[PDB]
Amino acid sequence: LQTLNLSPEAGRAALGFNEWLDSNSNFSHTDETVSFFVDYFGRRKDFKGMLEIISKYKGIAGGKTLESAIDRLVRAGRPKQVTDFFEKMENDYGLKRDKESLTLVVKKLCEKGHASIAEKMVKNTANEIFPDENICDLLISGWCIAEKLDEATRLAGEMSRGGFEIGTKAYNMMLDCVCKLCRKKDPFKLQPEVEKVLLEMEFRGVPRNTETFNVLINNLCKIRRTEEAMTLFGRMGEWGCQPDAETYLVLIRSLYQAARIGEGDEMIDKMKSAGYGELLNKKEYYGFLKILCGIERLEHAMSVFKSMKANGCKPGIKTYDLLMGKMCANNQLTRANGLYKEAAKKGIAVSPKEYRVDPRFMKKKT
RNA sequence: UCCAUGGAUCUCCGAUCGGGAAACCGUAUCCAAGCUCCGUGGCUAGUCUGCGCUCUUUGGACUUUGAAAACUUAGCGAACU
Repeated sequence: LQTLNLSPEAGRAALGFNEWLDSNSNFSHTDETVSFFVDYFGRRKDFKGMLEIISKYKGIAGGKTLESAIDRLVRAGRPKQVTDFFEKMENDYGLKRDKESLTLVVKKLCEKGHASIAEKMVKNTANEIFPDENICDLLISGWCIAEKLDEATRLAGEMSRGGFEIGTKAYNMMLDCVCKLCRKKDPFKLQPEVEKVLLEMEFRGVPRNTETFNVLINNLCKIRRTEEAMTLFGRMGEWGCQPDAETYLVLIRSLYQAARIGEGDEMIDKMKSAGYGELLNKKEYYGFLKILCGIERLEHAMSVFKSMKANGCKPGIKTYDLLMGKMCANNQLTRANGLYKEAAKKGIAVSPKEYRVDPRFMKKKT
């Protein structure tokens, strides 16, 4: 589209000529597509040209444009200039220095970790905009992204020193950072911290909603501790929770990784029989086929492969351009072509690529 | 219990990676190709699409050292008597 014409403008004079034909002739710039222009600059890194076009148009309709522009400035990574452009946002009127603009830049910066600049700007302009409970919760998430758990706990003990109070999402973020640092500095230092953060939820009365169980399982699967995780998914009953896409996919994983093919199958079907799995993925099948193609488990691989065929979904070439590849890397004892008969000739509909499968693993097992 | 076969573990010096006051004290690389793991870039988010790491294990080539009684064949070569 016009966006894929802007992309081959690997050059700013190109955008000069094209914007001349757009605003003055094509009448497209006469729209928020100023957003797409300044974002072209925001990936060109030339936020100077970004502000050039901002100053050019300068019509007061740049809501989406200015919020995407700050999204640029934060990913292109200059928070100092980002706050500068907040003041410039006042002076440019495309936004309003209001609760909504502020509570949007908060989520613009809370996805990278620049909570220092963010907190300074919010705790200065909360002389005109105090009530920002969105920001109130989000700063904990931003500082969790920055992982500076001292600054996390300081935001906590300070929000306690105000009209604000701590919430479930805050404790989820805190536990995210806690278990991340635990499993990435000492695994056995993870064991006590989970309670040392859940009891916080408890004394705040916080409900341990299924997001928290997502947190537990997702920070227990990277640690090859999945028996505790499966048993937690069992005990999902006590608190007013239930499964989710996260939990079911991640408990199919890390149940494969630990030689539990049987329960793996069972729990795929339990995902579907809980009903959230009306779309597992076009990809997850290939994923935990990479799993059990890594561990030399092609037998149960073809097993779950007929299972996904009976699910019906069509595995793209993605599976086939590597399955016989694994079957023929499976040649320290060579079962290669006796199952080449089963999947290389097959793939009837994409038969040229299905035969193409041969020279690749042949070039690996020359 | 027990026999035979074949498998499991199998501490140390002698010693042979370095030190050593014998039985004790210190410690892999390079390169391919493997899922996991951990951030990185993509902004074009498209199997959302791709890079580069690690600990490890395989499987190689680098990475490397062996002893005895008499017998034999040699090199030396004596005095007592």
